[PDB]
Amino acid sequence: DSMDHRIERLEYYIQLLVKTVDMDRYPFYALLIDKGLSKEEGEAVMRICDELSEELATQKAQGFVTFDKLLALFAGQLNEKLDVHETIFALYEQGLYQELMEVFIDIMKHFD
Amino acid sequence: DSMDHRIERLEYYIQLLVKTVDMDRYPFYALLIDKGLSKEEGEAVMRICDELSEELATQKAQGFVTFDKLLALFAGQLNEKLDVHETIFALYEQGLYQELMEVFIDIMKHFD
Amino acid sequence: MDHRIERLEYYIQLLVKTVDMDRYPFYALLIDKGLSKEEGEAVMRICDELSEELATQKAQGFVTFDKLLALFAGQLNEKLDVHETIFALYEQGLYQELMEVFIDIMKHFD
Ligand code: NA
Ligand code: NA
Ligand code: NA
Ligand SMILES: [Zn+2]
Ligand SMILES: [Zn+2]
Ligand SMILES: [Zn+2]
Repeated sequence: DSMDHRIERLEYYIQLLVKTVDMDRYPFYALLIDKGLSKEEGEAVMRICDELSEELATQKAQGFVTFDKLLALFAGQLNEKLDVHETIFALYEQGLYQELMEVFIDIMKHFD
Repeated sequence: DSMDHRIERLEYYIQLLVKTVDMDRYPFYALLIDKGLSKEEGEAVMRICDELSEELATQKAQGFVTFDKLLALFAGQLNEKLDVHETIFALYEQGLYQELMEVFIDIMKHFD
Repeated sequence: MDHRIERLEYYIQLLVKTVDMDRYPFYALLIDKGLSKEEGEAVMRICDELSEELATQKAQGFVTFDKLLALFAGQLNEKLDVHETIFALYEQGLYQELMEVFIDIMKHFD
């Protein structure tokens, strides 16, 4: 009964605390919480980044120098609660998947 | 059943995390959590600030230059769990309701 | 109700990763290792008592306190590493006197 009220308060406090996160350091984690992704969803985003980063390294080893298709695949599978640009810049700023993010930022720069 | 224990743990963790908040940037959010205010209570505080800020803007437009009574109204309706001085300084430091807070801080300097 | 709690547990896991480790490594440690409130409090109580024992022995003229670290390692929650906990407590500014004595002892024996 009141266990629900305890949980609501905790939910309110997380909403307050995420507002105190240094956005220059952990914007991606702030994004996950702010957009309400579950653990499964958050992990699914990372797996997409893992696989596309691994595909990028593989293609580079094979002599590929353009990887525009990787961004389209990313955009096509990324959780719809998230914005592509916003997620990429957040991952980038938090220091995650650097190689892949720099490639995505480069591609967006060419087409935006 | 055992859902109580997992919640108790989360409550402990929020208590630890609020202690890690940069008090020069988010003292007001820290105060809400530290004093145990519910979401409804936190929002009620913001609503008082909204209305007194709007009353202040309205009185300034009408030519008033003193607004001492706004602090008495604030102090009389502010949630009992909070200290007037502490709340005002917290709101001020976090950058919220600047106009109203500066007026409140001025009034307090004249009467404290 | 279970799913809401699970999400909060995930968010706490995310938030603890945003903690400034130069300022609150000990609190980050408690959360990261999953200690309950009672466990967290029990750690502080061990530090309280050994800090008090240290102040007491200093007053009596003792100048070596190696045994205090052994007592600490012997009672400290098994979920925590001794070195890691001491450095986290030290860096967060807690039990300064006791931690400096522990760090000194470790330097002599590590
Ligand atoms: Na799709
Ligand atoms: Na009243
Ligand atoms: Na033991
Ligand atoms: Zn893989
Ligand atoms: Zn209004
Ligand atoms: Zn004692």
